[PDB]
Amino acid sequence: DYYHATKTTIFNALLNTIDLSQLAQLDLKQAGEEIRDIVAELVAIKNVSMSVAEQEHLVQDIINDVLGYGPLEPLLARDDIADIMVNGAHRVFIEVGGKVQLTNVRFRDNLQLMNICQRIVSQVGRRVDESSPICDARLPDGSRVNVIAPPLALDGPTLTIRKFKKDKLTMKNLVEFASISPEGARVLGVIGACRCNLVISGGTGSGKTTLLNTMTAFIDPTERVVTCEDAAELQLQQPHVVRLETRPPNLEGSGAVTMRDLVKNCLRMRPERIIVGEVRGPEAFDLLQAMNTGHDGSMGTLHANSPREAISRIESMITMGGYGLPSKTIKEMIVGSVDVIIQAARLRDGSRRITHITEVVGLEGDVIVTQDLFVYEITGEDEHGKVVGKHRSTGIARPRFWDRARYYGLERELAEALDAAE
Amino acid sequence: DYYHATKTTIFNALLNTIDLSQLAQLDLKQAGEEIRDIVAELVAIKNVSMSVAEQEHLVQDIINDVLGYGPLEPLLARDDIADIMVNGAHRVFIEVGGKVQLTNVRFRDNLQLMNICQRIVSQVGRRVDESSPICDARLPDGSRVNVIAPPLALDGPTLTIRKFKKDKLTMKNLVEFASISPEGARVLGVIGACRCNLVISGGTGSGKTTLLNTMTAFIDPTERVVTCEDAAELQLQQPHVVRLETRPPNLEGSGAVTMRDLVKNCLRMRPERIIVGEVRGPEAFDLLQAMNTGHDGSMGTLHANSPREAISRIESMITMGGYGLPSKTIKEMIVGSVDVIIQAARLRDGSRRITHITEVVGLEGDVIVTQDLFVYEITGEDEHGKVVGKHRSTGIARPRFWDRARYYGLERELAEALDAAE
Amino acid sequence: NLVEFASISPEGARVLGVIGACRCNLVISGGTGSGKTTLLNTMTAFIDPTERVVTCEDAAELQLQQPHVVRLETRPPNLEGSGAVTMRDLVKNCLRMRPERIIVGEVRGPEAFDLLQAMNTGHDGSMGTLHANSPREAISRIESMITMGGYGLPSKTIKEMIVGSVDVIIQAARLRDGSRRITHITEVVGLEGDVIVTQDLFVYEITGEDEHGKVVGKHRSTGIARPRFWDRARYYGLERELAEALDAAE
Ligand SMILES: Nc1ncnc2c1ncn2[C@@H]1O[C@H](COP(=O)(O)OP(=O)(O)OP(=O)(O)O)[C@@H](O)[C@H]1O
Ligand SMILES: Nc1ncnc2c1ncn2[C@@H]1O[C@H](COP(=O)(O)OP(=O)(O)O)[C@@H](O)[C@H]1O
Ligand SMILES: Nc1ncnc2c1ncn2[C@@H]1O[C@H](COP(=O)(O)OP(=O)(O)O)[C@@H](O)[C@H]1O
Ligand SMILES: [Mg+2]
Ligand SMILES: [Mg+2]
Ligand SMILES: [Mg+2]
Repeated sequence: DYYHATKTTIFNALLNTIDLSQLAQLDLKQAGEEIRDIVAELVAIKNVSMSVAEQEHLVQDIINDVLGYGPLEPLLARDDIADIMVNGAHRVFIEVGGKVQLTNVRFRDNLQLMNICQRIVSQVGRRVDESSPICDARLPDGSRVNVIAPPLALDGPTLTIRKFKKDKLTMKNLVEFASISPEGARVLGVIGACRCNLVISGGTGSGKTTLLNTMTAFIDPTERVVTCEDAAELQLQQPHVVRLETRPPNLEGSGAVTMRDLVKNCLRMRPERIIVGEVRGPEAFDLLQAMNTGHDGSMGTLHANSPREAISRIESMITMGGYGLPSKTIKEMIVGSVDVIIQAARLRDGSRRITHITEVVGLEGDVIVTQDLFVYEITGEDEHGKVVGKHRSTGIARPRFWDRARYYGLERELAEALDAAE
Repeated sequence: DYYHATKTTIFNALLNTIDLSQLAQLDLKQAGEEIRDIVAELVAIKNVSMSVAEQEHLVQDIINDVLGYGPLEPLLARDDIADIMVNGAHRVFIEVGGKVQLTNVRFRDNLQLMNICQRIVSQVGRRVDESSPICDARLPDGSRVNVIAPPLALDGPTLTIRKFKKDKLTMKNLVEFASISPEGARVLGVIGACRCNLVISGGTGSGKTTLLNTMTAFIDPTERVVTCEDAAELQLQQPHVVRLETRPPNLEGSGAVTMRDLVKNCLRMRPERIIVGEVRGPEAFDLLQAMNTGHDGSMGTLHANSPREAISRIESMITMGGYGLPSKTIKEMIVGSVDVIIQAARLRDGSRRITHITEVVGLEGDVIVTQDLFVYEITGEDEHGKVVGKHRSTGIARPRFWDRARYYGLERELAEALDAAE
Repeated sequence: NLVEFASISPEGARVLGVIGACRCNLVISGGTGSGKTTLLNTMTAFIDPTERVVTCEDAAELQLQQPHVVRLETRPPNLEGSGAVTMRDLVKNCLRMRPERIIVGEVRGPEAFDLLQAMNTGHDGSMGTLHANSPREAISRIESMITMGGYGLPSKTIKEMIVGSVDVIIQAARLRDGSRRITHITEVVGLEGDVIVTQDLFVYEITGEDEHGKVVGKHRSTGIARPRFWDRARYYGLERELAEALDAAE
């Protein structure tokens, strides 16, 4: 259509007609209004039979390309979308109703896509380029974006976006999805109420954050919880909750406040619980402190595929913190601090389930001893292809945290659930 | 030679007529359009007897030396040659028909060759010199260039070009070469379509990558595929494929993006199948994770002579990377993740055979149990062939992956091929 | 010349030729001055001329006869501690030059690991020189070097890798009277636990000294009918020579 040619011609000229440094210092509406005059002037020269609505659409497209996120803006806005995949300048896919399908949109050039990705990542403050070719981030709106640079992606820089979900799941939803048997839900309720230190371990996309949210839903409302995340993904209904959020290095690369700083400050604002949005770095150390140095009941979420692996990664993180503690000391601290290690994993069929509810019970010489209260045994593959399994207790009638249950009167509930779940 | 002598005489005058640095000052991508006239106009400026037929060849050679890649040009241009290899200004070998062969072509001097290689690599943007004698790059043409500088290669500058084979063997070709019997071909087809996890073991140059490509040929077009190759070798026809390639560490030991660093990201961009060009280290772990963390149907390739060798080697690779997982856990992960292992070997006769198609069923005593389905049996040795060509199905009705085959509706072909294998 | 100096019996020479042609991952071992470099050069003289061989030598010593050899030499940290192209980097690059055999001049440290990978990952027929007094001591040194590489490799993993990659070890020693002899031709046979089991196809046995003080000894075979690498010989049709040599040794 003549509209596309007119837009291309106007763009090829307005670049040298409007100074970028002037619009760069204005909000989206201000920049669009300023560029409206430039678009009108361009239309005046070599004018075409374009309607006012066509001019407005062209101005919106110019704003999206120069300042927005290019041909994605029409799609990103749409709510029907679940995921957006690009994997090349000339191809873009969308997930609708659980089915991926091609789209009619595309970028002018893979360099346009590259700079669009750079803009999107910069919105979080990270950098993607030939020296830093891979960038994963979670946007403030909550959607996740992963981009990879040409030096690795032979087909040009590749981009993927997964849009933030409006509604979170609750323990009832997990029970109905069979991610955890109802007795497992009861035991989780006991563990959450009884202020047992929690490390929800899992793998990528394995539902860790959802478990953390559902568990924190069990906290006594009176307690002063201090959420601490890299992004605003936790929603707590408790009345007294303080939500923090780290800030990464920006521009020159200063003003950053890492998770460790936030936790170390949390220690000095008398929080009943600390709920770390995710543990990746030395903060684990400062988190493990205040799991036992008061603030009992703090929770964290961690990326590991097995409770043994989770403990190993905690030890590795603490060691990398530079505190130079002996490995024996680190193991002792872990044993003394961590009480429960829930593990959420995704199975072959794609469903997500809580494979282990492990409980750290002691340190034997060199190895931490872990006794599992709930374990998920996979029977096999159903007729329909969906993996099928059953949760079962280990028969423990008095887990380590039993004492804490006695503190809150939940001893009977725990005893009932433990034996009834087998 | 008369032609070479005349060309050298003409070039001696041309270099003065058009300064050597003059072309560099001009746009090298289009400066040749000028020098071509200089040689064309008043051809034989030295008044050297020649003919138009030979004059055209002389002018083309002069242009190639001045602008092109000199004597290397036909080699690159010709399609018959897969690999070019230069050990110095004197000796240059090519690869054709699967065999190496010396060639009559040679360069005038080491400085000429060094300039040629510097130009060829710089076209990608990298630089090779005494400061950085080593150099590795991938050209836009789909080729890999490795260059070593004289300060290291005592014989002189060393160069190796590995071109991307345009035509990969189709499955019909493999059937024709008796590599796999038609029943084996159908079993492979069902396995590929049935979204079974593959590990294509093979011997040195036993055709692993070609087998992997012909296997990918079976993927449903709608499924997202994220190809992660050490070196671009695969060629997929699916509409929705994504190609990734690692980067070796710079000579300073920086900028490296190892395989695991790629597959870990592959986990995060919603793939349907992850395909690893060659699993050769701790990256295997991550792949196996993605093998069972959903994404079922991923296919990686490994170097080994027997399926048992391949699986033991995979355990070894997993235990690297400092992950420190128990061997029992590694075996459990492997049995739960991998489904089918295919072993292909190059026989003494010079041909290649898909020697094994086997299935993993479990440990049954901490020793992974491999149940072969298709075996290549050598009834004996031909006096001059030493090859028989017998592919036999072990029977074994209802292989472990039978249920998935039924789910996808390929049960008919699986039964028809596994049975009536001969 | 080596046969003339009785350093190896003709049967030993034939077995060595079999190993060289049969693409067995060799590791020449021997004390300093044992001529191990000379032995390595002679062994390379047996490689098939078509095969492409890349020579990564810390200092130029080898002189191959084949027509398709690429010679490489390391660099010291000339640039004030920088610019050091260590042997390990050279081998890592050689892995990307599609060579048939990688002939390391001498293995002194981390470069061993990658070399082993070369043997395990396609480049069969690779060779190398190691400074050692006994084949077992040589294997221990190789494991130690791999560990020194800094890779977080459990000792069991390194032992298994050595088992699966190496195929032959040749021991060359300078004897008391200043002569050179080849003492052992062993073949790593597997990891049967926490220790690497080893076979010995060819051995040298001393008996005493002559009237002039010269040590007296002779070579013999262990009678192993089929060495581990026997299958490789089948690949290149070297069964007959291997059997004949291992049988005629005694
Ligand atoms: N048990 C479950 N059943 C069904 N859907 C689930 C279940 N658990 C999680 N989900 C869905 O899967 C996604 C879970 O993502 P979640 O935020 O938990 O990931 P994460 O572990 O925080 O991720 P990452 O490790 O990549 O940062 C959401 O879409 C959630 O709706
Ligand atoms: N089954 C086969 N029969 C005949 N030739 C084959 C077969 N498989 C591979 N080849 C040839 O061997 C060459 C190497 O194959 P490829 O798999 O790319 O390397 P590698 O064997 O090292 O993985 C290819 O160019 C191909 O033509
Ligand atoms: N079998 C042998 N008999 C006699 N002299 C030998 C023998 N092997 C090596 N030499 C002599 O030893 C010298 C150095 O040996 P060399 O290969 O440098 O050992 P290394 O590599 O351990 O230093 C050579 O110059 C050679 O003349
Ligand atoms: Mg999360
Ligand atoms: Mg290959
Ligand atoms: Mg020496």
